[PDB]
Amino acid sequence: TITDLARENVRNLTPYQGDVWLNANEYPTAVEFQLTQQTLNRYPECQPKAVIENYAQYAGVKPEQVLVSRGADEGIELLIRAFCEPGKDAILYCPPTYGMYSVSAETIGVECRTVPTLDNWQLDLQGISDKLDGVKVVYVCSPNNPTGQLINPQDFRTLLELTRGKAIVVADEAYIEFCPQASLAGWLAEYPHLAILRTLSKAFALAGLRCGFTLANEEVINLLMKVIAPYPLSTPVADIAAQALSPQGIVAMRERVAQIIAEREYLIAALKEIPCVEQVFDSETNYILARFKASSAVFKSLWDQGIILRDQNKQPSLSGCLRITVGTREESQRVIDAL
Amino acid sequence: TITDLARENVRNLTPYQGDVWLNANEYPTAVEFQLTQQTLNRYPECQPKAVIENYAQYAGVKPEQVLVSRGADEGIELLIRAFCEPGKDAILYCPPTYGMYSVSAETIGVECRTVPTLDNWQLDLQGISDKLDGVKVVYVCSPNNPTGQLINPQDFRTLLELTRGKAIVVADEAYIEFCPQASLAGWLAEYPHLAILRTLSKAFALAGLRCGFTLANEEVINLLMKVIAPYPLSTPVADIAAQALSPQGIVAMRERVAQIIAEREYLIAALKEIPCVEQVFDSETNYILARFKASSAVFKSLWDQGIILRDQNKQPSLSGCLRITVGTREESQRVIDAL
Ligand SMILES: Cc1ncc(COP(=O)(O)O)c(CN[C@H](COP(=O)(O)O)Cc2c[nH]cn2)c1O
Ligand SMILES: Cc1ncc(COP(=O)(O)O)c(CN[C@H](COP(=O)(O)O)Cc2c[nH]cn2)c1O
Repeated sequence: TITDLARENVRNLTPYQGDVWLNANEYPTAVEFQLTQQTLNRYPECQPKAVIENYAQYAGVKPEQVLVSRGADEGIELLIRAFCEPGKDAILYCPPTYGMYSVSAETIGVECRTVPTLDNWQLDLQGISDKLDGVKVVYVCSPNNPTGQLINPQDFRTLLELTRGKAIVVADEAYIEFCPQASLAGWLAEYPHLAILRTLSKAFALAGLRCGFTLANEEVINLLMKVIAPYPLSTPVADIAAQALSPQGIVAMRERVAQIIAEREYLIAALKEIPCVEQVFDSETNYILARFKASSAVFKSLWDQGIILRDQNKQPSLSGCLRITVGTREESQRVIDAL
Repeated sequence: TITDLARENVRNLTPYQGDVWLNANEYPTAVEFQLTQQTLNRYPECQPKAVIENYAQYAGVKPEQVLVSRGADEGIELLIRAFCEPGKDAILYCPPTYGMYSVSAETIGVECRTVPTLDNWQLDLQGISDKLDGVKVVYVCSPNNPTGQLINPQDFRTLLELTRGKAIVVADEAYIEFCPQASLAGWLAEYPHLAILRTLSKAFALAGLRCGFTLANEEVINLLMKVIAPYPLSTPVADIAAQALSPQGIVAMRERVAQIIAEREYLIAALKEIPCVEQVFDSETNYILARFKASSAVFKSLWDQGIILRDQNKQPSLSGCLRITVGTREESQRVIDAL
């Protein structure tokens, strides 16, 4: 059959998996943009100059240290495509974390080496140290998804020393806008093998744009340029993204972050008071992890009411946990009341 | 160095390569669209229902036989990602043809098997027959880029019989809007291993949208779904594409094709009269291949005047040839006068 012609790994593959939507870490409200460049008949630039410069300014890096792609999801893939030789090289991640690291590698055909984090979700530096042989890329989400906490800077120094001249360390900063001070963007000067993933999908409130970035040293960006599609970004996206990255746009973004942090603090306080809520974990992001008694029963009940959360009950060490995206005060009340 | 960590194939890799732009087969004039869906904060559907249904209607296929991607360029990559096992399987194309077939395979790490076409750019069926061992995907551009002619249907039947239960045959119909009658979309019923690439980049005049499609049998589309990025299309693109694919939009498209065919016929007639023009090849597309005496001298001279063409002097059997995209009457005159 046609299926018999497909690659084995593709044949046997784990495909990525009135109501309130608090399940995908998206900003709760739509920010409106309108096209300004009516030049759709022509092919766009590979890397739109306006987008790259506005973002370098914002991130505080040089334009030659930025690469724009279709979301950080593409950034994850590109790194594996340029550095990992399928069948020979490996990827290394630390669960429970973002699922696309393993999906991309499994789709491409690269080995996944896993070293679960410690009980407080911090890095198991000795274990990582023990499994670095044959690893080309290490992914670390900080702040982590789904747990919500930052990785100790001291441990990040250790990981970078361990991988020097052996692997690329990628810090996934998809939610870094919520705790700006914690960004590793300033470490690029000290570490050549450091890469950072950014996105406009969360704090920026532009998930539907599919626009992300990779911050790295020129040598790494240059290698990534050789594996990326010729015109990865559409003109309507590059147009709206440069608009969102204008000074006034950066100011509006910061105001959305502020409003989310305030709503997050309210939500955490209110949930601690709840009986079925055994534990609410602190977060430096736009989502909250919480352990419930009979979480599946609660998940279902809310689901049946039109309140959509993200079950994490199957993730390593997250049994009983549900991830709640922070939305509006009205949506927070709905969850509280429903709980 | 960082470079030493990159894959060998990536290290040694061929990276894709007042004035008049007649060099990229883009429609000469911009057709204006405006966003209608202000929902950018949320993630879009993996495969926008409106885009898929409007295109299935247009192409005359079932929605389950369509897959939308970031241009036909992504369609080329996906097929290799799902069917070719790097280091083990091969791809087969027939030069001189579109360059992305070999670039994608070389980037991914898959072998390229080449069987040059015959002197009239038709398929060398005996040669293909001789090199099918270990090939999973065969690409055939029809009408071909850069030559402009259609592949004999009789020979396509032969290729499909040769590959039955051995490989996927992909017909690249990027320029099929110029010769609709010649589409193989109706053969899907007879051949399970047949895949067709479509795009909105040429006749549709929407290259800046980066929107393409893959027509195939449900079983093939289902396999492709397992290797594609979770949200391959942005909301602004899916919005403008469904607009362009509305009945009235299909009517406007056909009017652009008509205007290009008329301008193409004028351009061919006028160039035959020119001294340095040794031969002008017939085309069923929006570009014309022509052999010039001292083509590089002519290419440069025009280039220095602000008239940008596409040199093909390096392609197998195309020495002396330059590809001219059909634009407006004013642009045709510029080339004629300048010649
Ligand atoms: C930790 C982390 N890293 C990267 C991304 C990618 O976002 P882009 O939109 O820029 O590609 C995300 C975002 N991931 C989410 C939400 O988390 P989850 O519920 O899947 O764990 C949305 C998404 C995009 N592709 C798959 N899922 C991120 O959280
Ligand atoms: C024969 C053929 N097949 C596919 C495509 C892809 O178009 P998408 O925009 O839908 O990805 C093209 C278009 N290719 C061109 C122009 O031809 P050339 O001058 O490169 O030979 C533009 C392009 C897009 N990516 C690389 N080049 C096509 O001609």
